Amino acid sequence: APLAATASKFLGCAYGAQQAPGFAQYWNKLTPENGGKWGSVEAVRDQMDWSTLDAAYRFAQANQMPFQMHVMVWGNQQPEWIKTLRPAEQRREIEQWFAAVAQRYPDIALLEVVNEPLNDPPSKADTGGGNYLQALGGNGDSGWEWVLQSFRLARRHFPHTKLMINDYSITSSAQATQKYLQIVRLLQRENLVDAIGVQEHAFETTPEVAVSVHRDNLDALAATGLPIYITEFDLDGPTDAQQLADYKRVFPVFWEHPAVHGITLWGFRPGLWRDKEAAYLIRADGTERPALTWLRDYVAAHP
Ligand SMILES: [Ca+2]
Repeated sequence: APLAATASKFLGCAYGAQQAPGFAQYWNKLTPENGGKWGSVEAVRDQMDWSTLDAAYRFAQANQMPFQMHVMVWGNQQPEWIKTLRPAEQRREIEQWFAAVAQRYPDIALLEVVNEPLNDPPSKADTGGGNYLQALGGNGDSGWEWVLQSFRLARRHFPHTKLMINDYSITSSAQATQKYLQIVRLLQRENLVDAIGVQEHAFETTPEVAVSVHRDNLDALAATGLPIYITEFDLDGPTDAQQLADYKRVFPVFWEHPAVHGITLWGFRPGLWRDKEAAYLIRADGTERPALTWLRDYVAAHP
């Protein structure tokens, strides 16, 4: 049985080939790690490779776990062919991408419309950069026109789907939280956003900023009345002990927050994004690390 089986909020994980073994025995919600990024689906213009995204969606439905679509608009892993197209043609391609996802996947629990607006807008012309910011109106009058246009498109094409914004390095500072909330404020003028996501990777939760500051900033995000999701949680494990200590220090602050409606770990087996930093909770030999032993007991004790 998954760790959060009897909890009031989900505990999910990034799903993909290396995260697949025993997945449903641990987690009760998923996000496709890479297959839902536009560059993964439409690497070649007007031919859609849905295989990896289908795999994640099929698995989620078969195990009756909520599916978070990751991700519609982002500044990495976007198609290469779109970069040099005129803004009018880029926009038509974006709209087609939105309509295609909406048609194929009607049971999306949370649609991540824009990821990393404060950190990685689709304004670069490098590998996977997209370079389509101006197709969505660029900064515009508010400074975040492109975000507004992305969520407007999401509302139009996904009329019954919960819409989420996602970003990193938010709760680590009041200034970043206030910046992020300006975007949320602009979105709420047209009631365009339903959920607030913060990634909370290991680099976001280091101890030089106290967890109480993270909690205060969670309160600030919660003041919007919108549900909060922790979307891409990981903690490094150069030693088992450091990982265990960090899990004890950091995880409860997010898990116990009343506005947090779910946490998704960004992988749990080797091959996850922060493999080099040993953020995995299960070793190469299949054995559970002390942080995971603790996590199961902690989650069971906190429904
Ligand atoms: Ca197309």
